[PDB]
Amino acid sequence: EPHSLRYFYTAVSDPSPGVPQFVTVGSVDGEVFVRYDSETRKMEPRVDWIVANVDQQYWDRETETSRGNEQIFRVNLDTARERYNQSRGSHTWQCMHGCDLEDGSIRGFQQCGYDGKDFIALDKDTLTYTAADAAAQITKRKWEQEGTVAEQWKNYLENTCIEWLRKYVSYGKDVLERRERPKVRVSGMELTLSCRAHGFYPPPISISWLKDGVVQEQETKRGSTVPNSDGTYHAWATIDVLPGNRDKYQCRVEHASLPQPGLFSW
Amino acid sequence: MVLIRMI
Amino acid sequence: QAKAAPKVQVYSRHPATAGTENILNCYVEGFHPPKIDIALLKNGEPMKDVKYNDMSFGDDWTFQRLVYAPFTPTKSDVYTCRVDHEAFTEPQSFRWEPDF
Repeated sequence: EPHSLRYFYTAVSDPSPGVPQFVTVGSVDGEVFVRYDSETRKMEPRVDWIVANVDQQYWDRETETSRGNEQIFRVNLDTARERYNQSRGSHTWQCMHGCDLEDGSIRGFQQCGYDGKDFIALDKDTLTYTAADAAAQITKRKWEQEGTVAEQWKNYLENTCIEWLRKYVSYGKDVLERRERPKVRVSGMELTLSCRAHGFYPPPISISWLKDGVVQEQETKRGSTVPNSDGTYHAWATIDVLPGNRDKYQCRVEHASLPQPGLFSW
Repeated sequence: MVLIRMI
Repeated sequence: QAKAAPKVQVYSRHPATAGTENILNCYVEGFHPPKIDIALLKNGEPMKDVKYNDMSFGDDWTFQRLVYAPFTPTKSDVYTCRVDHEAFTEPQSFRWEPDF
């Protein structure tokens, strides 16, 4: 059901391995589909469905715009450093924007952060920017005084962003709307029982531990759901139990790919 | 598709 | 807050069968700043053909990255993900539990 389009922009004053001076990543339903950085200087596909569906003009325009954004982000690091009276050093500037389509309604956001703390965010309902502190109030004033900044962002988030998200979902439908069943294995140590689900899609899942059919919530440990390299996901749940109550315990897995919850034993 | 302003 | 420490999970694409080709994953999230070294080690030695996906980040600005490599687990070999980040004082190792 729900879909999202998001762009993540990261600029750093001190690059390091794995961390270019500037990177932009676009994601649809949480999966990266395009990436640009200051070293390749090209917007590049990271999934097949995007290449097979847009023209070379898409790549050229995205590459030109990203080359322009690189410069802006370089300037914004400088401005932020001076607003906070900071010496040269290691700093980060990040911005994220995007839209969600759910049921009939639309959500959109645009927000930036400096050294990992909020700086400024759009309030799309009031067409104002919310400033985290005095430094960010100067930016609030600049963007609100310009007279068109919040309105252009409102337009992009509610219109342009949603229009592209619909096109993306349509291009990727076979990937994005597929269902892949979890492959589940139960293990145990010294007794710690572990129910691990491998390779499911989409990411929502519910793994519960039952003692003779009884949902043991308060005693269930759970990881964060995490991706595999092929765009499928992984999740686990453990239970700390007394050695040799073993027969009693079953793992239940609820997932869209499974018409009925799966039940698994050690 | 990826508005980006100076702060 | 200056910094946020990585939280790390290490896991395989498929349930582990000794002698069967698989993929080892190390997913690292919740960290800031983005500088980080994430290494997949077989018996403490860097594995071949490791790949590092593009980072994402959350509402709270913290970064996430998937690092992975093909591998064929055996009963005896030891697989770890070792992460060095400035919000740790010393690099931290996370052992994959084979669960064969």
